[PDB]
Amino acid sequence: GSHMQFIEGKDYQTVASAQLSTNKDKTPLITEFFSYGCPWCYKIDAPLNDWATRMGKGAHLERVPVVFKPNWDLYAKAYYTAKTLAMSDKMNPILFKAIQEDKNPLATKQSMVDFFVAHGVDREIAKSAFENSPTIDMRVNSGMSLMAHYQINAVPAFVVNNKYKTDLQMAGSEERLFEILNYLVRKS
Repeated sequence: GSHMQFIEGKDYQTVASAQLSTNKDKTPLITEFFSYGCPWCYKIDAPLNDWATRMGKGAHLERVPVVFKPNWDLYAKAYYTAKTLAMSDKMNPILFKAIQEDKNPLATKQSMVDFFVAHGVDREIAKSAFENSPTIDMRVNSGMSLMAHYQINAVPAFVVNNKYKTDLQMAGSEERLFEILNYLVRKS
């Protein structure tokens, strides 16, 4: 009578499951591969946060920054640092705006340190994060390895419950993207 209308191969695809250690208070898990440097990541970020808020316990959104372009390595470190400080909800829109709207590339370690300090972060925490943290470097790399495992080569992209992927290109619009994500969080 009625037929499924979330179409595998068009709206989403299945991926090979990665070997994960996911905390169950992070389930259903939505992983967004993104960068501050991506205009499409920027466009959808605030609606995505709103959608995530409206999902409440129905979803746990985790972001994974990617390195595709000059300066994106530092943008990734900025994400990990802000997250560590529990400041990524505050800093995500600030960083997006600086890079995308003010065309401030924040292209040096120094410029990033200063930017973080201007927004209330301790100078040494930010300096040491950018200049001497193998821990943060390893997270940047591990995010990129994950992205490759999922056969993702464009952002924004989403992997839901370590099994289904979608992106704005597949969805075709922000509204369809969130309909797709609402569907996927419930699968398998």
